[PDB]
Amino acid sequence: TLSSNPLLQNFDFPPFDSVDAHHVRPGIRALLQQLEAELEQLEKAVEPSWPKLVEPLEKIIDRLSVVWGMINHLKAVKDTPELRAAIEEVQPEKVKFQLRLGQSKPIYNAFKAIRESPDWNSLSEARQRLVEAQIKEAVLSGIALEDDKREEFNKIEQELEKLSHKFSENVLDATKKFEKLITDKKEIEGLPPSALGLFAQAAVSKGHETATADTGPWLITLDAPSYLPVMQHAKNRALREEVYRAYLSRASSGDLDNTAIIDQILKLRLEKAKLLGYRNYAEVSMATKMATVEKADELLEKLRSASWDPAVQDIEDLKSFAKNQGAAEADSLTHWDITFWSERLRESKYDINEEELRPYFSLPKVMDALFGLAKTLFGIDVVPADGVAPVWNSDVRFYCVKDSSGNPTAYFYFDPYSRPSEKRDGAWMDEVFSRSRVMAQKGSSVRLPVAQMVCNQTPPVGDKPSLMTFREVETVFHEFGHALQHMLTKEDEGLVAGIRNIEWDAVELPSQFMENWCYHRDTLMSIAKHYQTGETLPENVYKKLLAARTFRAGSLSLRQLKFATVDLELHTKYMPGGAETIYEVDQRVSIKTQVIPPLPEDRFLCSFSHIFAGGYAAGYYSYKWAEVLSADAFSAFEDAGLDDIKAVKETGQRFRNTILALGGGKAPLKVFVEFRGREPSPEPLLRHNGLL
Ligand SMILES: [Cl-]
Ligand SMILES: [Zn+2]
Repeated sequence: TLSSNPLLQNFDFPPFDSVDAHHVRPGIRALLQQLEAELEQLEKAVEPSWPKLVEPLEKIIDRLSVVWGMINHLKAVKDTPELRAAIEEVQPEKVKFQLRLGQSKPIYNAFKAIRESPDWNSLSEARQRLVEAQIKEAVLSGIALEDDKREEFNKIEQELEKLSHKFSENVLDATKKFEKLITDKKEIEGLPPSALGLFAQAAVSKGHETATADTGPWLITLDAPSYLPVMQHAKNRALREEVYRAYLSRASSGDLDNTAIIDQILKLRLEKAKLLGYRNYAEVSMATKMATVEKADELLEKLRSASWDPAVQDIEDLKSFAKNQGAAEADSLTHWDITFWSERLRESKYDINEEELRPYFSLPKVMDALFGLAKTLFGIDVVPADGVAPVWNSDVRFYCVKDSSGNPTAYFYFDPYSRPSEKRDGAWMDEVFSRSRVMAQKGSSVRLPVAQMVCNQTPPVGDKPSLMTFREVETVFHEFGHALQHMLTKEDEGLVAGIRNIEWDAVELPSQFMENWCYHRDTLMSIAKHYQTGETLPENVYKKLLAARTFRAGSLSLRQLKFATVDLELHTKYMPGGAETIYEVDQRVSIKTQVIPPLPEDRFLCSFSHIFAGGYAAGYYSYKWAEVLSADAFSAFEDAGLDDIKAVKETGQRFRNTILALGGGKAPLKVFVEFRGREPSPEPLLRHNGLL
């Protein structure tokens, strides 16, 4: 009877129209039995050959991926509580099997044998990348350690996970300990209607039955949706100072302090690095990155240098502006004022009325322009293919991406319109199938890749089309660039195709790339035509759009560089338990990266959850790294001449055949240099943001 389950079928496109929640529990449990059985069959027959290792392994990997991705996609677009319940129940079993599969010593040893064979030197670059990936994944999880040190390793990992939770609880507890009840209406000046509703119902929840946004008893807290409005809008400088000092000192001292827990984490990370043979934990992280410690250190310093003079200007802009507005805070601005005064200056000079911007951005026009841009640049025709694949909502479109010669390269689904009953908000790209030699049906040489695009516009009603914000357009462009790398991959080795096996810090290249075209004049002014007037976007809106992009770039850059730099400092060159302390790192890096010096009491590290509780340890640089790559990749088109459409096609064709084509079967610095002609520069990024 499992025979009838859609998830267990051999399908050509996933059965999105026909899977219900009651199939999930039986089908995922059944699939996991099949795959567990097929893994054991694999392990009994392993040889260091493609047909006896990598091809069997891909088949397991791929089927779990495709099916799990199907049902998990249905949860984001066709959500029911029965479906959530079913997925949250089988998810642990799934992940236990994933763990099992990677821990396979027969498979590890077989890959190791591939690596050590003479045959290695005949293997293709992509196959070598694949093998090295499997080895490196296994090794860095400890599999290569001998049993005593594997136990030490596992004990280190376990204590680290404990410490990371204790870190996170200390921040969360220190965040929620602050409660400030305002009763005087004068003290609550400036705060928006939303914030006042929040703080009033925050007061109601703590007993103040009558509390109202208007009337008062407003309870202010240090959590994000309370903290942000206070720093941006509370005219009350005392309340701004209050909430600032509290926030920058969560977990700074007391029974709730993280300062020793940090040092513990950093010590155990060093023990982990040394068992794996690396000097420091940054070296371990960088073992799977495009960057290196030295190159990341180099880049971040380059950015910090160029960003600094802009950042001091940004402060003088505020002191100037607040003098104009007559505040006694001017000439005396410090931390709790900056967020506020920035917003005030925003509102004055750089502000764009998004209701008189929406009429110009109509969804069907936007998507046409996007697909036409993709034809111009990359040589592909996006063509309606509605009815080839089954669908979960009548509005979901299905497109074939055809190459220059008329053959399909890839297919994608598009789900445009918001359904807040059943559908997650926002926009995303997701993967349906990867491109694969192995997973091709008989007669075909490759299975073609398949992708999801999703967004969340209000559907068209009457005269009015689905209008978009500029930011929504920007996000659809970004997400289409992930989709394009997934779909226009030419790599047939399927564990390494698409975006698979692209080093984290390089993954956001094609996507951050595609956003640049939204600020490109001629592209934007082709899109931006008023749905009723016909008229292009007014030229003063365009100029303001651009002005807004660059606004506090130097201050912004420096803030990100604080985090990126302290993260590498702490994991590179700090000795835990040694001469210098955590706070001397905190202050020493803050001098280099923060124009107004920290107050004492400011302990930003004790709240820096990203690197102590989350997964960005020795990885926070990654944000700015990918930003550098994408800006620079765009400057190839700037150099070629953005108005010479032959030059844009030539440069785009080469992008198509590098960044988008090669997947993870070539190291990213090699792929980037193959496109760009040289190694990456921060100049373009700095120039586009106005810092050089
Ligand atoms: Cl992103
Ligand atoms: Zn992205």
